[PDB]
Amino acid sequence: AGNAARDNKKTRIIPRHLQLAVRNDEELNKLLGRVTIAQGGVLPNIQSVLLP
Amino acid sequence: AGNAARDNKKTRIIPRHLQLAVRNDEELNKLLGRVTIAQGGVLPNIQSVLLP
Amino acid sequence: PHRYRPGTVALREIRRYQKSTELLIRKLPFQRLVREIAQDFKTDLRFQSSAVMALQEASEAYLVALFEDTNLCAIHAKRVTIMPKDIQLARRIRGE
Amino acid sequence: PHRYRPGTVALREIRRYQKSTELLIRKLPFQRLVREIAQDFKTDLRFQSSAVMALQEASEAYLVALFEDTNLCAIHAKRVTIMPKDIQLARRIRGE
Amino acid sequence: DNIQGITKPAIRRLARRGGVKRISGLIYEETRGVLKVFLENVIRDAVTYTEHAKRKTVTAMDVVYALKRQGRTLYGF
DNA sequence: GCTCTAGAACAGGATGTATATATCTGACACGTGCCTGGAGACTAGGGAGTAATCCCCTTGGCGGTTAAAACGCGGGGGACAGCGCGTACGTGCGTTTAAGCGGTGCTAGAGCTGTCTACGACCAATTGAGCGGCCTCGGCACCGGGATTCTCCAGGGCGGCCGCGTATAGGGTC
DNA sequence: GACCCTATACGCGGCCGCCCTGGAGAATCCCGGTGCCGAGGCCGCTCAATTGGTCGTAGACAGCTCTAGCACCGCTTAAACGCACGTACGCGCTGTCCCCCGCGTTTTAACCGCCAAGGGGATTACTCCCTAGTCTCCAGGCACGTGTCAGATATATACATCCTGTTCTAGAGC
Repeated sequence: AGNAARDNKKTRIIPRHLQLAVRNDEELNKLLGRVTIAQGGVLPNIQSVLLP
Repeated sequence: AGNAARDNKKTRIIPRHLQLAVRNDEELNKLLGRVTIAQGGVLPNIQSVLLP
Repeated sequence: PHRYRPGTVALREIRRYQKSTELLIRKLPFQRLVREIAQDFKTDLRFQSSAVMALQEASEAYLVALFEDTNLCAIHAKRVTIMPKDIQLARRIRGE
Repeated sequence: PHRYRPGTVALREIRRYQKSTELLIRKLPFQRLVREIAQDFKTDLRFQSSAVMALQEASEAYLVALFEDTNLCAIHAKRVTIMPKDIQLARRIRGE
Repeated sequence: DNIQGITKPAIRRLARRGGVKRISGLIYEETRGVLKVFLENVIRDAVTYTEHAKRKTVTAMDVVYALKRQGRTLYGF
């Protein structure tokens, strides 16, 4: 989460940062797969066929 | 399961009859959705587009 | 009448709503719908604000995940527009 | 010689393998695969026959359900064949 | 070599039980791979269960608990 | 008007699933021989119920303001298929081939038996920081200003297809 | 047998759709400036733990033993894997008219600010009836024996569908 905040430059850990940290690590992704994180959103992933 | 065995022209309950009884009725299938029955198989259903 | 392409603003909104974590369904209609659904179970039932909040967060997360699954079904079917058959397929795959 | 159209033998196989609950996967190759997988975690590891049976039943039911979801995705994509992308989509929706 | 020990007609029969009319030729390897992944997960869970009990043979019983803890409970054992 | 090609539907033969015994090993379940486990009944004190505030907090009522949803509107996008195709499985085979099953050990191992040492909530008692509350402070929310770039119109380079010039082999003629 | 005319394919020039490039409106990121409310730090203070010995014990443990899984012995018949012909289709392109998206406008209800206010979650004083534990045992319950009838494997024969053969009638040709 601190690394994700560093990529975002905020000095405070946000639930978005925690969600990004959880869903970015693969092991944490399979461990916390059926788990909802409030005020976290999702990763900004776009398919290649959707992009022009 | 005994009803399914009656439709199977036999009077002894064997686990395929139990699986058919579980999957045929809605509430028991929903209760046992994540439940696997050994020696049970699946429902004998064919999709509409598969039939000629 | 400068007009953007029908599908560039879509991607821009996708990026905006994926980067931001602000909630999408307004709180009052969701609260009213929750009360309508719960009035068939318990007569004169009260909902605290945090309960409705948590229910809203869970509902938007479930809808968002289902929307990613239906979008993946759409691209899998060589398609861009999602259709209710995608939602039915996604529900039936997880057995809902 | 007599010739059968592509599909009626497939439908007959579907019917005859859905009425009966025989063991489709042979005992010896599945047992050998189980021993090969387990030998990387623990050396000199034994498997009783009923354990192999149970694991084979669970694997066969899981693969049958996965193939059902794969065929479901194929019909959703207006396709009769089942492709590895269909399995990937079914596993992704199922979170596997 | 036991990964290829399972047969293409076995996979065909498995798809027939799943109500599939026809099977593409390049899906056999993918089915073998996902079967290997599933068996690896279940066998890892069963190996941990067996090692916890100071046991050197994987009984059927901790296998069905390993499957049930994964949301794939097994009946009849 | 006479002769004759070709499409169309039952007629019988081939093959498939299915009923009917024929039978045969095979475990279902009663009988029995025990057998261990809660039923009956004190002992009683620990958790639940009742209340009893208690507050507290969520529902409703005055609006104000404004981000957003509903209203069609307009041009671009593209979802649902028909054709040719070729290409990758479906469906047959002869051949492997390796899987299904059974008798005889055999000791790895899982309990199993009776035996042996260490081990954790409590017998009673703090105590040292967890947490409620208050003081302080700082960093992203908010408001604009500005830069960078996203990206839709309305002009410049580039290669495939068609028409024409021309070399060349085949046929007509003396 | 040699000369001239003619059809055919190869090489070359021209054109147009395809593939790009700037101008500018606008979405998004960095920054100047402020703030205020949420986060970090401090004052009491109040609630769970651990050291000083504990004891019945959950676990641990050497000898044993008892049912059985792995290794390979010939195979035996369900089978699988290598190959050839063909008809089901996957998926690039196809025209288009219906379906979805993007600014404009209005309106429409959501978010917000403050307060009554009445039903509802929390815990303290006290009580109760219902629940853990223990003594004895008997009728419900677990494990071994065994008759046989439900089920499993199988041959033969009947009803049902696919198919190839054939007869008939309609329509083109002379």
